[PDB]
Amino acid sequence: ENLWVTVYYGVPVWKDAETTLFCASDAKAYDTEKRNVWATHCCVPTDPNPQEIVLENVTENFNMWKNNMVEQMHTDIISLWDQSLKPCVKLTPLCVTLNCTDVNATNNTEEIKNCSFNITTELRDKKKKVYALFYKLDVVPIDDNNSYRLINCNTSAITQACPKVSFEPIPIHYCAPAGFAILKCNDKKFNGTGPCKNVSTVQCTHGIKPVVSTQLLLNGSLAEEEIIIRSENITNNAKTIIVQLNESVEINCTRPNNNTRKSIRIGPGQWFYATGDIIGDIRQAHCNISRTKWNKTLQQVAKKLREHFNKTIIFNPSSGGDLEITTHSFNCGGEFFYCNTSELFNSNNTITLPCRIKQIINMWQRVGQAMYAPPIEGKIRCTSNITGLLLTRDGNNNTETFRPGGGDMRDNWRSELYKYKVVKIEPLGVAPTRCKRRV
Amino acid sequence: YVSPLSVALGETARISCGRQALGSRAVQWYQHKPGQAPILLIYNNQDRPSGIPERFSGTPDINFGTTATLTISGVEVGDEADYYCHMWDSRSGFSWSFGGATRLTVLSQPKAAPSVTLFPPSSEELQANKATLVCLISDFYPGAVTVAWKADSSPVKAGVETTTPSKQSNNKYAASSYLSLTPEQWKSHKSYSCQVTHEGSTVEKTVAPT
Amino acid sequence: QVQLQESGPGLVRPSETLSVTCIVSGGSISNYYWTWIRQSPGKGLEWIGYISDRETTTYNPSLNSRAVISRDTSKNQLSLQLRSVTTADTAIYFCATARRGQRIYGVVSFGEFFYYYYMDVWGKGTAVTVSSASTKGPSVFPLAPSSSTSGGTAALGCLVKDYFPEPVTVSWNSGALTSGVHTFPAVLQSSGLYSLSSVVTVPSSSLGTQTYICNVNHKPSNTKVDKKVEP
Ligand SMILES: *[C@@H]1O[C@H](CO)[C@@H](O[C@@H]2O[C@H](CO)[C@@H](O[C@@H]3O[C@H](CO[C@H]4O[C@H](CO)[C@@H](O)[C@H](O[C@H]5O[C@H](CO)[C@@H](O)[C@H](O)[C@@H]5O)[C@@H]4O)[C@@H](O)[C@H](O[C@H]4O[C@H](CO)[C@@H](O)[C@H](O)[C@@H]4O)[C@@H]3O)[C@H](O)[C@H]2NC(C)=O)[C@H](O)[C@H]1NC(C)=O
Ligand SMILES: *[C@@H]1O[C@H](CO)[C@@H](O[C@@H]2O[C@H](CO)[C@@H](O[C@@H]3O[C@H](CO)[C@@H](O)[C@H](O[C@H]4O[C@H](CO)[C@@H](O)[C@H](O)[C@@H]4O)[C@@H]3O)[C@H](O)[C@H]2NC(C)=O)[C@H](O)[C@H]1NC(C)=O
Ligand SMILES: *[C@@H]1O[C@H](CO)[C@@H](O[C@@H]2O[C@H](CO)[C@@H](O)[C@H](O)[C@H]2NC(C)=O)[C@H](O)[C@H]1NC(C)=O
Ligand SMILES: *[C@@H]1O[C@H](CO)[C@@H](O)[C@H](O)[C@H]1NC(C)=O
Ligand SMILES: *[C@@H]1O[C@H](CO)[C@@H](O)[C@H](O)[C@H]1NC(C)=O
Ligand SMILES: *[C@@H]1O[C@H](CO)[C@@H](O)[C@H](O)[C@H]1NC(C)=O
Repeated sequence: ENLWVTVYYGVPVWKDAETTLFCASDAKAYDTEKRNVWATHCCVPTDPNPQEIVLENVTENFNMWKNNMVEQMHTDIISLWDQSLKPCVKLTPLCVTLNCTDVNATNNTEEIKNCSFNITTELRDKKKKVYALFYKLDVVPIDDNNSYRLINCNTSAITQACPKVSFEPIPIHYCAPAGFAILKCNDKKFNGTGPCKNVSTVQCTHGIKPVVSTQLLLNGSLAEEEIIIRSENITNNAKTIIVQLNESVEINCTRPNNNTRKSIRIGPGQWFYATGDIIGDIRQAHCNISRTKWNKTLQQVAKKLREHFNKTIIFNPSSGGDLEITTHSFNCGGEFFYCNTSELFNSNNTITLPCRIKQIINMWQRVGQAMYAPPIEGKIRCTSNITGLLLTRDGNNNTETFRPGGGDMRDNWRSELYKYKVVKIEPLGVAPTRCKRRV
Repeated sequence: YVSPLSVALGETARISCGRQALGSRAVQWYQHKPGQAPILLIYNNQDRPSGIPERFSGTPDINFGTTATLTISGVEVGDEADYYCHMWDSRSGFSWSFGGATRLTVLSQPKAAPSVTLFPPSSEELQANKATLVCLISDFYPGAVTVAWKADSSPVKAGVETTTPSKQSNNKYAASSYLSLTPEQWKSHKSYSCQVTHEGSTVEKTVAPT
Repeated sequence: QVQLQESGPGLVRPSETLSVTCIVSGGSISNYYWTWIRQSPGKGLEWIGYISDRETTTYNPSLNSRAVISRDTSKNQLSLQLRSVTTADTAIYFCATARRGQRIYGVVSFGEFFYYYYMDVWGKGTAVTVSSASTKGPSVFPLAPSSSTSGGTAALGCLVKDYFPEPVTVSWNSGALTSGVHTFPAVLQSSGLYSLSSVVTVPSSSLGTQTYICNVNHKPSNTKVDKKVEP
């Protein structure tokens, strides 16, 4: 009848917490070309084989939209970009007035422009007149077309990305420190939030590739069985809508232009990499997706969209935001593409999208430091898997209209961090047993 | 203006196109004899119209960087003509002018001695109170001759009119020389002679008043 | 299957309208494109302008101010007018059927193609001189046989004395005798008048009398001259 508290250390008890997670990446070689921005100078190597422990009988409530792993990755990716750009060459003296003319082509439109300008030499007193090509997006006319400056120069400073650091996303595993753990939802038809019946724990996540992308998502993971529609609040038009496909549509993006790199020295060790003259034909960049596969994909999307709103479901192009939100922006082989997706959202004869290129870029809505993407030698060609979408409502219950949007980059981290959650262990438990210590 | 090309007889020849392209291209190649109608040999870089022989051919642009060359195999006397390379590329605009002419010349042709025929002034010309001695030179190669006229021993050097050699359907050259005189001057001298020097050799024909 | 035939004046005064006409026999003039090219002496040949099957013209930027090309529908014939001609416009004017090909190097929707024209069938060509000087008829004097080489062969001919302008066409017995004929190039005399000779090598057995007549024709002067030759 006499019960006494008895201390148990190492009980499986946890509470929801937020702590500083760290990078982990599988030991990849990178010998001839190395030091990509996400691996960095040093990231911790993963376990030879990570253990996933199924937690029997556990039901845990998840929330992808109030997840802290997302906010941490976002601030990690931003900080990492600044650490890579810091030692690289800054093109503040490239803000001289530019003498520009159109590039030679058949008279049907001209984006590309051949620009002559004075630039500072390696000697302080001496100046050199050089020419370089720039895309119409990178430049704006100071007064007339006779001469032009770079778009950034009025707003903010610019820095060239070092030619050694690659923009290729690699698998990154986010790990929790000791005394914490990550809970993985194993549930197949898992909604964004709510309880997950089948849960497991891990010390580190799966290999997430940090793919910077707009509108449609690239190289993600595919939702098993039926396609899942995720949203913070379905009735609120202001919050975006993550889609995750089950069958991957594939996308083929190329810049046919056989560009040339022109190393012009702007300086003691400072090497600006301009675009030399293009070799061969003038063909603008584009992306192909299969009309049969897309129309089937967009079909199935409308079916699972009617599970919520349920009624006419229409698709229209992007009508709001900057040039970087409105087009399907992404990176391919170094160059930054900006694809007109008005063909896709207007509901093998492959649908072709007009893609424009920009070298001066401010990603994550960054105001201040602009980045010059150095020109890539030769023809570019990449082939990607389109795994998800980012949609948005116009803001009724008569007809619904879904336009694509990329209002926040966090959505891309959310699309792979939906299934994970951080908790701290609380290993002290006290409970009554018929046991007393020596008096 | 024209650029000269020299090729041995029977040997294959390659004709370089001026103004080589900046992008993908569909050149034409036109054979043009002086005074006669031009005949296109190649219309698209590889393709020839029906009736053009298999000797002539042009370079396709399967991989960019290749240069447009008209290749003639088994070069013969008849191939000697002007060649124009019409250039069309993706970068440059409407190509109005044809290429600079290429004067093909066929070396090591057989030399032919000149067949001279000196005619005295006709009776009806003398009736019109004029006289012209007509020295006609046919079937000679190379087409390069110097005509000197002679009254007896003395050279005339006055009223002499001579055509530069022009090719005929034999692929040899043909030239004619005209010496204008008064009927009284024709009669005054004993005989008149047309000396035609072809290379080292010199052929002379003599005609006198009857 | 198509034959072109240029007809024209031969001579035109400076500061006038040059006209030439190209008779097509093989097919319809509204199926293929047509074009004019000229070969002025001492210069490379010049593409001057073309006319479509749809009746839409395009002219070379140098001569666009002065040129007009037309297509007659009833007659299979196309004309070229050229206003305010000068000494420079002197040339051999060829007409030719042009073919529009399109060369595509990328995607059609984007553009990435260019049209090119090539002239498969040419006409013979019509010579046109531009000069203030008047037309002159040729004087035809017969060149007698010398009675010339060892038998069989002997040589006779016809002299075509000073005329203007080029060309003169010479035949023998109204084109009955073709063997041995050789019409020489004309000489431009200091007078400013061209003179040629046409000769026939005939056997001394055939002379005579076979009654050899040379038929001279000068189209600018409108003078057809037939002349007998005899020892
Ligand atoms: C997850 O949550 C579930 C549900 O809450 C938990 O499942 C329950 O587990 C407990 C044990 O922790 C079970 O209670 C025990 O039941 C056994 C079963 O009886 C045996 O006899 C029968 C043979 O005729 C047969 O019904 C049983 O067969 C099952 O079990 C076998 C194991 O051999 C398994 O292979 C099969 O899949 C079958 O399903 C079995 O043979 C009973 O024997 C136990 O009594 C013994 O142990 C207790 C102390 O533990 C002791 O006091 C007794 O004296 C005796 O020695 C005991 O009653 C219960 O059956 C399960 N299900 C419920 C409640 O619905 C489980 O704990 C959680 N899982 C995990 C992994 O955490
Ligand atoms: C994504 O996944 C899950 C799918 O279930 C879902 O989680 C929960 O959904 C419901 C509806 O959005 C929320 O709670 C409900 O709210 C409605 C409206 O007020 C009530 O009618 C519901 O009452 C039921 O439950 C009662 C429990 O006592 C019972 O009496 C009876 O069964 C009632 O029908 C209920 O209160 C709930 O807030 C969410 N979220 C969580 C974390 O549970 C989620 O909504 C799906 N969609 C989205 C956009 O996330
Ligand atoms: C979620 O549940 C699934 C199936 O119930 C489990 O997948 C198995 O994982 C083990 C490794 O422990 C493998 O040997 C099996 O091959 C897997 N099953 C199948 C059907 O492939 C797992 O417990 C959970 N999922 C994950 C991704 O670990
Ligand atoms: C470059 O500087 C020179 C003087 O060194 C000047 O003449 C020229 O105008 C400048 N270039 C342009 C495009 O203005
Ligand atoms: C530079 O700018 C001037 C206008 O002041 C223009 O006339 C000139 O053509 C330009 N030069 C070059 C080489 O583009
Ligand atoms: C969800 O949506 C409506 C707006 O349509 C809003 O009134 C409600 O408060 C929202 N709730 C949450 C949790 O976002």
